[PDB]
Order: sequence, then structure tokens, then C-alpha cells
Amino acid sequence: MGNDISLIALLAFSTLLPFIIASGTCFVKFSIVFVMVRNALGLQQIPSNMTLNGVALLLSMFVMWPIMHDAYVYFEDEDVTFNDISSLSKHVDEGLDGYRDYLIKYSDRELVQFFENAQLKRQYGEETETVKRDKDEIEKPSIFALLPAYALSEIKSAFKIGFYLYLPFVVVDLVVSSVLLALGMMMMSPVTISTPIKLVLFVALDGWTLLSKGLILQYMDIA
Amino acid sequence: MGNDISLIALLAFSTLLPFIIASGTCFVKFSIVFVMVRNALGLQQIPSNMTLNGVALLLSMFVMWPIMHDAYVYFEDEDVTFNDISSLSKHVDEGLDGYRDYLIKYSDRELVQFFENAQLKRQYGEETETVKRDKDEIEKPSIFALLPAYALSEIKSAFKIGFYLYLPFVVVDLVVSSVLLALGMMMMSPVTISTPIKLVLFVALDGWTLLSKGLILQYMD
Amino acid sequence: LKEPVIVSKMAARKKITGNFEFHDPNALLEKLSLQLGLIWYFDGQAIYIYD
Amino acid sequence: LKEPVIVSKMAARKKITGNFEFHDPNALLEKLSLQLGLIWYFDGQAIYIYD
Amino acid sequence: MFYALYFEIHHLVASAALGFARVAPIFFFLPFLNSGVLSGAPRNAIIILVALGVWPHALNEAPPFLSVAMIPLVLQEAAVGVMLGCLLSWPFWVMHALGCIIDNQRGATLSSSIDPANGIDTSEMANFLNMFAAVVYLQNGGLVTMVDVLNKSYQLCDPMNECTPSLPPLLTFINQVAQNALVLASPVVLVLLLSEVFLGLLSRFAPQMNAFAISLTVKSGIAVLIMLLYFSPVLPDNVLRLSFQATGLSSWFYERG
Amino acid sequence: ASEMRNAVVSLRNVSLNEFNNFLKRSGLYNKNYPLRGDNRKGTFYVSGPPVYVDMVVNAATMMDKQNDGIELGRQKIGVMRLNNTFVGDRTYNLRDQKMVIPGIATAIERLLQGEEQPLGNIVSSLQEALKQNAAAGNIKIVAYPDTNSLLVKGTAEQVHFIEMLVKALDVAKRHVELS
Amino acid sequence: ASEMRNAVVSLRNVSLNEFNNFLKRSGLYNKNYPLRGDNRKGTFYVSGPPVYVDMVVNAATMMDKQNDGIELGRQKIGVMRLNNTFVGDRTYNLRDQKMVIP
Amino acid sequence: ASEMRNAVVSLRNVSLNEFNNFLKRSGLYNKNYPLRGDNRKGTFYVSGPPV
Amino acid sequence: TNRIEDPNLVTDPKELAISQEMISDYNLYVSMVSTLTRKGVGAVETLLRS
Amino acid sequence: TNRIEDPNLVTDPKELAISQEMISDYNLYVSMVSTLTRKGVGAVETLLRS
Amino acid sequence: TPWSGYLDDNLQTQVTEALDKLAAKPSDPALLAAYQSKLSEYNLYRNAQSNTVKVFKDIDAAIIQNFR
Ligand SMILES: CCCCCCCCCCCC[N+](C)(C)[O-]
Repeated sequence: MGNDISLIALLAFSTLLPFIIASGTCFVKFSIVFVMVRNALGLQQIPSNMTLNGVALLLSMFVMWPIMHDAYVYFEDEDVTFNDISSLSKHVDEGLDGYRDYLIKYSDRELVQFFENAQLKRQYGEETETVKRDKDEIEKPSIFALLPAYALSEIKSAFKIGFYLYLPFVVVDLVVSSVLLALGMMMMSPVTISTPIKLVLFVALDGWTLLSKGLILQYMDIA
Repeated sequence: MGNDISLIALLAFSTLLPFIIASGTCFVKFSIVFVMVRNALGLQQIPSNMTLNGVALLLSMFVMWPIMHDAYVYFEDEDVTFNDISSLSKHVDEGLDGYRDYLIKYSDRELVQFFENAQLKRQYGEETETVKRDKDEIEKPSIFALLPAYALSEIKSAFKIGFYLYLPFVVVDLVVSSVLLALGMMMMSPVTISTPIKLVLFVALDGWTLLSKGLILQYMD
Repeated sequence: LKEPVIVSKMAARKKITGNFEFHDPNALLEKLSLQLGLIWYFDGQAIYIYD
Repeated sequence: LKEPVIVSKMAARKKITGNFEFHDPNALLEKLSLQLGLIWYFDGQAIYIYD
Repeated sequence: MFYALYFEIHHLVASAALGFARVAPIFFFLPFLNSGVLSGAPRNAIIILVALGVWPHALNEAPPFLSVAMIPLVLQEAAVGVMLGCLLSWPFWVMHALGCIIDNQRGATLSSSIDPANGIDTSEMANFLNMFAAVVYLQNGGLVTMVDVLNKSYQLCDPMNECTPSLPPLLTFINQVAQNALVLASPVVLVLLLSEVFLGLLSRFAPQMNAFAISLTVKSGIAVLIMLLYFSPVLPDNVLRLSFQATGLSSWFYERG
Repeated sequence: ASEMRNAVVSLRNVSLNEFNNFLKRSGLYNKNYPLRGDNRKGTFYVSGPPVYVDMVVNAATMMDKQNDGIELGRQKIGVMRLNNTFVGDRTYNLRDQKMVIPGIATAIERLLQGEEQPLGNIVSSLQEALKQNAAAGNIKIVAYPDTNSLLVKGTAEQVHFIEMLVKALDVAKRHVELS
Repeated sequence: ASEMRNAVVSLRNVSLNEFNNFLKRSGLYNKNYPLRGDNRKGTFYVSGPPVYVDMVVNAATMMDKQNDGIELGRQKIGVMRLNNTFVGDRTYNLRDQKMVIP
Repeated sequence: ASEMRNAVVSLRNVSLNEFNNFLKRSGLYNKNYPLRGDNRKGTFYVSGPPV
Repeated sequence: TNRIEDPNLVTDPKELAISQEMISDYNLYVSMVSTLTRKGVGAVETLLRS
Repeated sequence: TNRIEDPNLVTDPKELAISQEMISDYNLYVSMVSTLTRKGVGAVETLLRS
Repeated sequence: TPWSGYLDDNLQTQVTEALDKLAAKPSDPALLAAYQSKLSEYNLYRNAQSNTVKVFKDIDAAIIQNFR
């Protein structure tokens, strides 16, 4: 039997699941960094997009699955009682704070505050904002305010990281070119020589392993 | 009908019939080979799936019809044959051997053995001796164990057949790409040139004749 | 014992090792039933053993 | 005890270590019951133990 | 008891449904099972039959999971299935990488091959070697080892014990896949490099000679010629040395419950 | 050998010793797979090759239905003379009462009237048991004064019992003189 | 051995002895798997190989049903001469009252 | 040979000896597959080619 | 319940009204799980292609 | 549910006529909430897969 | 209709006869008393029969209509 509205909420949630994952989860970062590094090594389709997306997906679950499981453990709790729509709303909102905290940790306060204003202030006849003292609103930015502010910060972080990975390969390209000129062995295109070198060097140093650890250690302790 | 449960069982069977055809008949194989051919020629939407499945179902009819007819006359047969529960259950079981013989004749012996042992270890316990019937008369295995072995066996052999058909077109493609690089026209997409050569090659072979002949001769001497 | 023996699926998991002398199988059967945690019965035709 | 003994799963989760002497086992049993927080019963054929 | 057969059929379909979550992702990765080949009404009928062929418990007794939140469970099983799909895919992705390296070295950047089902870029050599490896794998009977490692995955780690893939080795996985491909491709790259520098050194005596345009004419012939000698070991060098095997399940997964 | 079939068969109008004769005359009998059971009773076990078993079970069921149509409760008419008394009822008109004395027929008939169990005995094999089952209420007695005799209709057993009772009843009376 | 079958049977018209004699005449009896119960009663326990058990159960059931066609409450007739009184009812025509003695 | 059919037939109003004469008069009788039974009774077994 | 109490209670209107609840609810539960697994697998395939 | 368990409600035409309405209104309400929810998520899905 | 392969009118004549006897002498109390009984039994027989034949038709129809 159960409740017919909680059934609707379950089925609805399970249809939106892949878009939430694709837009409000560390998958956003992991899937970007790998593809950037792959382009920088200069040989597309090695590794496959299947390999990369598969790994990125698996790693995202270590970070996110405990939070969802904690939320369901919060709701399956036979000792609660309610009296009114308000008392129920509060308890359901309280259930989501575990996720809310994660979004607050990894996103910008001022962009969040901007959208928090923009949901309302088309309504407002006034300029004063102090009118609520911060301690409530700083804790309770809405989730629709948090989501895009989180995604826009994740992308920027991804670019920051990939930038520093490009530099050494650039250096290697300059070295190769300068050597071909110093030898006067001019009429050979350097890419044919330097792409093997980039590949062998990065694999011989296990760049992918160090990269995977360096990404996860922002979100977990492996031990 | 002379009996009501005999009617209920017939309506249930007639309600599950299509999945039995989709998973325990050569249709599973013909359907794959034609899609492989379409992939090989590098086409996307033509011929349509409805046309290829049409011919695949027609060809499957010539192969399956004799045992469906045999089962039909066996169950219509008006001569007195059973009296009591043990005789009825044996009469029904005996009526299915015409089709067990089919599944067994084309299923891979190794897969049949795997799915049989893994059921024994569910029912009687994993400590029961692993049979290793390496020289074997497989003792009328259960149809729930026998059916997935057939399905994976037909998938295997259909893929195998499909592999062979690529090799000429693979040659065509690598040749064209080499002559274009020999001229330095690095910016030319080969597919534009290589598609018609594939089409005329297949037409000169008369592929569909050879292929539809052999696919049927594999099922009858 | 001079009787067929039937052992349940859940008893068959347990393992034993050693030398045993069958001077009095009835006594040995009782001792090992209490040591290993089994129950058993005898309809007059066969012996049945359970966890 | 001279009686087969049957233990609930919720009691099976608990672990114990040490060196024990089984003499006047009924007394030993009823003492451990209170220390470990078990309850037990005896119908005349076997002993049952629960959390 | 009258309704017992009715309930016994419902226990069966609940078990099959929870098995589909773990078997279908494998059918997504492998090159002879994906929907570029097996599609329409057969697809579900076959997946379900396999899942019932490997489920570990007697089908006629009540499923143990009725007391548990369904979503965390379904996601857990799907993640496990994705990990198994990768490990079973492992011999094919190496040959695909090899083919991509060769087709890149010989020029051929604008390759023609097509593949929409997996959504991955493909070249003529990559497609060829990826097919060839699959047929020799099937012909060696590996299809039995695939269902073996499926059944073992249920015996060694159970849905109800919260079985989980080990993290440390997963962090190595991509680099092992890259390494095996480079180690295997290395003989063709070196000869194609030496052939180009030889023409470069030759050009010193005739500076109007377009050594680059000459090398484009040569390199595809050299690449096929050389790959044709070291071709026959490609049978054993994949059929065993790269195939996953059921003993490996001990290290890649553990039970967390 | 794995194809061996077996069955238990039961009959209502025929005996195993009958059905054997049928098989023998037919030339279908086979001493390797004979019928096993009790000749006196209608229940037997049979086992053997399919064709043999099926034939046996068919034939035995259909012969049982054919014999089901034949009746065997042959009614027998017995004629019994009385040697010591008059067959009819008689009325004596005492001053005090109209008085009636019932004859043998009336007494016996009134006694057996509406009986439903078989008549067993008097004091002062399946094909047999199904004859012994005949109900007591069918016995019919008709007094025939013309020869001072009774007509009795029933089974051979019933008529016999009636004969005994008649000979237990028609004793010769003594004469008394009152002065 | 694991295939042993067993069952409980209860008959109304047939004695355990009757059934045992049937088996003995048949030559079907087997002293390793005899029927266990009360000779007087119709309720017994049987265990053994499949063919044996199934045959016993079918035979017993059919034999029991067959005997419903039988009746054994045989009625009996007795003649009892009164030595000390008249059999019939008697009416006494008292001048003021008619009295009847049954 | 594998097609031999056989059946048990029983008649209420017509004896076997009455039926054999019918087949003889018709010219349909065949001494390789004669009817097997009791000439007095009306129940018989026959086997042979389908027609 | 296997050979205890009795079978075949097709007929008493008080227990027959209790069976209706169970026979319906278990059919719904099993139907729901079938959809959830398809959704889950479909979400994984959606992400891996894209 | 209460309106049916209670014997004076389930046997008076005046009360039955009301219960009929309650049941129908319940049905329509739930069916419409379900429909609009599906249409809503279906819009999101249509746009994001485009 | 037979189940394929499965192993396994007097009252009408009696009523006709009694009618023919009665028609010859409608005033005989013994012929009247006899005919009353024969006709009553025949009536009950025909009714019970036709009700049963309908009940079986309606069960077969309900089965088909359940899967149709
Ligand atoms: C792989 C996703 C599906 C299984 C869910 C895994 C949840 C995360 C468990 C991480 C445990 C890490 N540990 C042992 C260091 O705590």
C-alpha cells in the first residue's frame, strides 16, 4: 500500500537521476580533466571515451553514494510524529541538509547569494537586505540556488587544473623543434617524433595513476 | 475442448509464444546476420529493420514448421492413450522430445554442461560431485537449463559468420586510403569513394543468393 | 549401522578429520551428535540426520 | 548439558574469549545469561537461547 | 497450501528483475553483445534467461531483500556490473588502441570507419583488429569463462553483503591498459621513425627533394608489411595472456557488510 | 529398459481369473509379465513394455463396462406345501371382541416389510458377496389355498431361509377336552 | 538413498491384516519395508523406494473405495414361545368400563 | 514399419464372428493382421498399417 | 504453511477477503521493481554514451 | 475506510450516496496529480536530450 | 465433446406409455394416479438437466473471456 504521493515522488526521482548526476556531482569535474589530458597528449581515441567515462562514473559513486544512503536511513525512522504541513516541511527539509552541506562546501558564496536575491527581488519594492539576520539565510540557501552556482565553479576548477598539465608537453615540443633545427634536419615535421615521446614519457611515469589519486584526495581519504 | 484446464494451459501458452520464438528459434540467428551485412556495407537506415525482420521470419518458417506440425498432430491424436496422473504427466513429457532433440542438436555441449551443473549445485548443494561428463549422454536436461545455452550458441555462430563477410570490404577501404595518401589528398574523406565500390562488389558476388542458400542448408541434410 | 543413512543439506556442510573405529556405531553416533550439534531419528527403515 | 542447544541469530552475533570449565553447567549457563544479556528456556527436549 | 505456486512464480520474477541490474551492463560493453548487433525483442528475452541461469539461490524461496530501500541497492548492483564489464572488456580495448596507434602513425588521420552504438571514434585498422580478437576469443571457448565469472561473482560476493569494488587497484587500471598497448605497438613505431629519419638524412644531398611527401607514399606499405610478419602470435598473445580469469575476483572486490 | 511402465487396475464386474482366460484365448498372454494379484478379488498390479501395459489397461476397463450391463440376480420361485395348518387368516367373533388370527404370509410379510439389510440366519468370491448383498425387502409371499401352499419369490438363499422358518412354525396342534 | 518416500494412509473398510494378506498373495511383500501400524486399526505409516510406496498407496485407496459396495449388517430372526401368558392384547368388558391390557 | 498403429475396439450389438464375416464378404480381410479376441464376446485388439 | 492446518480455503468469505489484499499488493511490489531496474540501467547507459 | 467499516454508514442510502462521491473525487485527484507530474519531468527530459 | 485420448432415455418412453394408457380411459383413478407421478418426475428431470447445461456453458465462456 504505502502512500500514493510518496510513490509518485519515487518514480519521478528515478527518471531525473542521470541529469542530477550529470549536473550536480563531481562527475562534472572528473569527466572533464581526463578528456583534457587526453587531448594534451595529442592522440585522441586513446583511451576510449568508454574507458574514461566508465572510470569517472565509478569514482563519483564513492563520494556520493554514502550521502544518499544516509538520507534514506534518515527517512526510514519509525519514531517521528507530526502535526501540520509546517512540521512536515521542516522535517523533510532537514533530511536534505546532508547534500546541502556538500554543495555549500564546494561553491561560491557570492554567486549563491546573487541567485538567492534573483529569485525574489523582481518582487521587491526596497533596497535593504539586512532585514533578515544572516544566521538563518546563510545556512539555508535553496538547492535550486546552489545547483548552478556549484556547476559553474566545478568547470572553472577543471580548467585551472588542466592548465598546469599542458605546460610540460609544450616544453617538450619546443625542445624537439629546437633540436631538429640545430641538426639542420629541417624538412621533417616534429609532431611525428614528439607524440611518441609524450606518450612513452607519461605512461612510463604512470601519469594516470597520480592523476586519479590527486583527484580523489580532494574528496576522500583513501585509507 | 473436452476439459477446462486443458483450455487454460492453451491460452497461457498462446500468450507467451512470441518470446519463445524470439529466444529459442533460428530467428535469433537470421536477424543478426542481416544486420551484420548492413553494418558491413556502411549503411545506416536502409534496408529497414521491418524488411529484414520480414525475410528473417519467413525463412525461419521453412525450418521450424515440421516439428510444430508434429507436435500438433501428436496432441490432437484421438486414440486412447492415458488413464491417470502418472500416465498423463508422462504423455505430456513425451510430447516435448521432438523439440528437446532440436535444442540439443545445436547447443554447445560445454554450455549445456555448465548450466546443468550450476543447477545441481543450487538444488542439492555445492558439495554434490561436479559431474565432468566429458564423454556424455546428457540425460534429458531440463529445458530451463537447455534454452539459454542454445541462445548463446546461436549468438556465437552468427557473429562468427558475420566476421568472414567483412574481410573484402576491409581490403577495399584500406586500399582506397593508401592510394589517396599516395596522391597527398589528405583532406579527402575516403568514405565517399569507397561506398560505391562496396556496393558494386556485393552486387557482383550476388551475396543474398549465396548467403540465404547456405543459411538454410545448415539446418537440413 | 546396517541401515541406509540420509543427511540433510545443511548438515552436509560440516567437515570432520581423523581415524575412527566402528566397534559400537550407536555409541559413536550419540557422542558425535552431541559434539557436533546434530539431531537424528530412526523410523525402523532408515536413519535421518539433521542440523 | 546432555541436551541439543539452539541459538538465535541475534545471539550468534556476540563473541567470547577465554578459558572455561563446564561443571554444574546449569549454574554456569544461568550466570553467563545475566552477564551477556541472554534469555533461555528448556521445554524438555532442547535448550533455546535468545537475545 | 493453495496459493503457494502463485507466490512461487512471483519470487522468481522478483529475483530475475534484481539480476538484470547486474547482467545488462556487461551486454552493453562487449563487442558481440551490444545493441549494434543484438536488438529488438530477442535482447531482453536473452538477458533475463542468462540471469536466471546464474542466480545463486533456489528460485522458489522468498527473496531476502524485501526489507531494504530499493534505490541504494539497485545503484550498488549497477556499479558492480560496470566494473565487471570493464574487466571482461580488457583484451579488446588493447587491440583497439593498437590499431589506433598504427593508423595514426601512417597518416590516415581522417579515417572512415563508423560506430554509433558505443559512441567511440573508429578507424579501419581499429575496427579490423577489434573484430579479429573477438572471433579468436569466442573460438577458444571464452564464452564459458564469461558465465563462470558471472556465477562466481555471486558466490564470492553477495548483493545482501554490500559487495563493493576495491579502490586501490581501480586507481591503477587505466595505466595498465595503456601500458599493455604501448608495449605491444612498440615494434611498428620504431621502424616507422627510422624510415623517416633515413629520408631526412638523405635529403641533405638533394635539398629540393620533398622527403615528407615521399614518406607519405612509403609508410602505409611499410606498416602493413611489418605487421604481416608479427601477425600469427596475435592469436595466443590475446587468447590467454590478456583474458580475465575467475581467480582474479578475489582482489578486485570485497564485501563491506 | 528405462521405458518400463506399470499400473494398478481395479475392476467391479470381473475377476482376475476371468481376465486371464480372455488373454489366453486372444493369444496376448505373456508369462514374462503376468498379472500379479488375488484371483478372488478385482484389484491387480501390472508392469512391462508400454504397448503391453496400455493394451491390458484398455481391455480390462472396457470389458468391465461391458459386463456392467448384465444383471445376474436371478429370481427363484419356490412352492412350499403346509402339512399341519390352514393357510388363511381367520376371524373368531367372541362376545367380548372381534378377534383375528393372522396366517403365515401376513406375519412374515409384515415382519420383513421395509427391510433393507440382507437376511442372514434363523434360530429358535466378490461375485459371491455381490449376490449375498441382496436385500430382504424383495421377498414376496402369496398364499394359495387351493392346495394349501405358499408361493415364495426371492433368491435361492432367501427361499431356503423361508423354508426353514415355515418348518419351524407349522407345528401340529394338541387336542383338549373340557368337562 | 536420498529418494526415500514415505506417507500416512488411513482406511475405513479394510483391515491392515487384510491388506498384508493381499500383498503376500501377490508376492509383492518385502520384509525390509513392512507396513507399520495397528493390525486392528486402519491407520498405518509406510516408507520406502518410490515404486513401492506409490503402488501401495494406490492399491490401498482403490481397495478401500471398492468395498463401499458391500453390506454386512445381516439381519436375523428369532422365535420365542411364551410359556406363561397369552401373546395378544386382552379386553375386559366390565359392566361400567371397557378395560384394555396391552 | 515404424508406423504400425494398434487399437482396442468394443461393440455392444455385434459379435466378432459377425464382423469377420463382414470383412470376408467385402474382400477386405487380410490373414496377416487378423483380429484377436473371443469369438463369443464383443471386444478385440487390432494392429497394422494405418489405412 | 506446508501440510499444516488445511488447503483449499477458496470458500470462506472472511479469509477470502484477506487473501485479496495480499494477492494484489505482492503483484504491485513485483511490478514496481521491474521498472526501477530498467530506469537504473538506462541512466548508466545514458551517462556512458554522453 | 471508516465510512465502510461503520455499519450504520454502509447501509443507509443517504450515506452511500455521499460515499460514492468521496471515492470518485479521490480517484480524480490522484490521477491528475500523477499526470501533471509526468508531463513535467517529460519536458525536462525532452529539452536536455535535445 | 470428448477429451481426446482420455480413457473414459427410459423416462421418455415411460411417460409416453402412461399417456397412451390414460388417453384410452380418462376416468380410471389408477391410471390417473400413475400418470401424475410419471409426469411430475419427467418435469423435474428436464429442468435440472437444462440448468446444468447452462452452468457449464457459462463457465467455459467466462474462461475464454478472461484471456480474450
Ligand atoms: C561503487 C559504488 C557502489 C558501492 C557504494 C560504495 C560506497 C562507498 C564506500 C567507501 C568505503 C571507503 N572506506 C572503506 C575507506 O571507507
